[PDB]
Amino acid sequence: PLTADVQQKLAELERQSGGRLGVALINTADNSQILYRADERFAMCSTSKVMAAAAVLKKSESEPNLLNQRVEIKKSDLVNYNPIAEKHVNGTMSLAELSAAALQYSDNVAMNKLIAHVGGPASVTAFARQLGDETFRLDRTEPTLNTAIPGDPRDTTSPRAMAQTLRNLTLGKALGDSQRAQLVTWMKGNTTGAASIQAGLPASWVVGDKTGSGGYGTTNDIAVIWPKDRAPLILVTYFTQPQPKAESRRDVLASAAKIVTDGL
Repeated sequence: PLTADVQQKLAELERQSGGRLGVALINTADNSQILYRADERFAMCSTSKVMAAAAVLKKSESEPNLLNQRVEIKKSDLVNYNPIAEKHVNGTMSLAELSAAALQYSDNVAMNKLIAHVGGPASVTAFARQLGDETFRLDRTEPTLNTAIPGDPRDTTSPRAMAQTLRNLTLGKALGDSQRAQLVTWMKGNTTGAASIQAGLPASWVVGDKTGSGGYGTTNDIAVIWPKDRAPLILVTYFTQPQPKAESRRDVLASAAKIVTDGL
């Protein structure tokens, strides 16, 4: 935990931001958590790509290769945002190249290839289950899993659920030592995440995160944080709005992060 005014400031942030806000922070220094609306369901949008690349990483631990297995990219595979796979159409990408592209560039084509390889949404969910996450559910594919319609449980998780699941994956032992590091390597290389959580933390703090955008102004970010001379933090910030066509609010997440790391 922290103080009585974090919740007041969070609710202030929420009300003034014109939406709905979910937060879960874990401080590995003392296993204190800050939790705002952290038991309500939020639409993961591209944050779900962490569960995909990680579900594969686990498989690599019982398939001495796998991560180099090449995967065909086809013209019919293409969806709105594919910054990487567009360069290997009629070619191949290994599962590592795909995970890499999905995590660091939010490559929607990549994401679908990850879902495909692990047997579809339900088997990504079953992966979260075996990690002790009984909340995460992935139900659809790129691009539809980002609809983020209010009331709709599909492709949601809770901030508590995902902060803990993320802690296990990136810091704990949900993965092998070398898979864990690899997941950390990919997150730390994310290209897209600067205006979000990271904008709310001391400039000198080191961030590996995955943002997520979607319908209804849904702006999300999930992050592992290594301050110099501290123990690391898990911070999960979900935010969504009422207008179907609202613009993203990356700064609401940064503001969230400044609030829940004040005094650290």
